[PDB]
Amino acid sequence: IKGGLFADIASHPWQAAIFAKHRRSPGERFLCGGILISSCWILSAAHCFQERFPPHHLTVILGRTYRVVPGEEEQKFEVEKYIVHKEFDDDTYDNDIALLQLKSDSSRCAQESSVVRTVCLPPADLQLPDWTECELSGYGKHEALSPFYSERLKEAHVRLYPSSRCTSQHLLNRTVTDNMLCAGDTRSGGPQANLHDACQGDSGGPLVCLNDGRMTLVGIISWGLGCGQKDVPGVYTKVTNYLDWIRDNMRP
Amino acid sequence: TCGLRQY
Ligand SMILES: N=C(N)c1ccc(C[C@@H]2CCCC[C@@H](Cc3ccc(C(=N)N)cc3)C2=O)cc1
Repeated sequence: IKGGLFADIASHPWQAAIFAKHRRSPGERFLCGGILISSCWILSAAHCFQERFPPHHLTVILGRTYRVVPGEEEQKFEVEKYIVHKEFDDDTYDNDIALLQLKSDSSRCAQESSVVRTVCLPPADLQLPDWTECELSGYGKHEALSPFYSERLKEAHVRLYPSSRCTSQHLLNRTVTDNMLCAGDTRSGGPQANLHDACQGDSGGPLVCLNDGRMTLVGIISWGLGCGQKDVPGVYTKVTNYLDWIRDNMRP
Repeated sequence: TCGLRQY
C-alpha cells in the first residue's frame, strides 16, 4: 500500500494472506492478498494464479497482522481447489477474479473471531455515489519501485471514480473494460507524504465501502500504473458484475 | 455477522 497507515488485522478481518512455495519446498513466498467471503471460500485476483499452482501449494492465512510473523489468533488453511475465471485475459486483465476453496474437517473452515470475519457481498443494485471514500488494505509494496513487500498489514483510503473518468484515455491507453472500477486518492497539497494507493502485492485484496451499516466489498485490487501516481487511478474488478459467477462457482 | 469489525 502506497501511503496510508499501518493497520491491525482486526480492522480488516476479511483480509487473507495467500502464500505459495517453490520446487523442492525451500520456502513459501507471499503470493497475493485475498478476501474472505464465507467460511471456506475466499476471493482473489485471477492474475495471481497465472503460474497454474497445485492447490496444496497454496496456503491462505487469516487473522494475521504481520506478513510473516504468525499471529496470536490466526487461522492457516490449505487450498483444496481454486477456480480461476475462464474469460480472464492476461493482457487486459479483464475478468480478474478467482475463488479459493479452503480445506477443512467440517462444513466450516474459517472460524469467525475478533480477527477473522467475512465481508458482505455487494447487492446487485449497489450504486455508491461518485467520490465516496472507500478503503483498501494489503501487505504489498509501499513503493512500486521498492524491492520489499510490507512486513505488516496496511490500509489506505481512495475516492470512487465516476464511470466516465474510468476510461482508456485516462489510463495511458491501457484497456479499461466494463468489468473494471477506478478509485484513487484525490488530494493535492496536503500534509501527507504519499498519495494513497494499492501497489504490487496488494492484488487480490479488498476495496471495501460502508453500505447500509455494514462494510461491503466493492472491488478486487486488480492493476494500475505505478502506485500513488498523480492523476492516475487504480483499477478494481467490479464484484457486482460477478455476483452471479461467485454464487455459481461456490461448489463444495 | 459479515461486514462487522472493531473501531
Ligand atoms: N493493461 C493492463 N490491464 C495491465 C497493466 C499493468 C499491470 C501490472 C501489474 C500486474 C502484476 C504486478 C503487480 C500489479 C499490481 C498493482 C495493483 C494496484 C496498483 C495501483 N492501484 N496503483 C498498481 C499495481 C500490477 O498492476 C497489469 C495489467
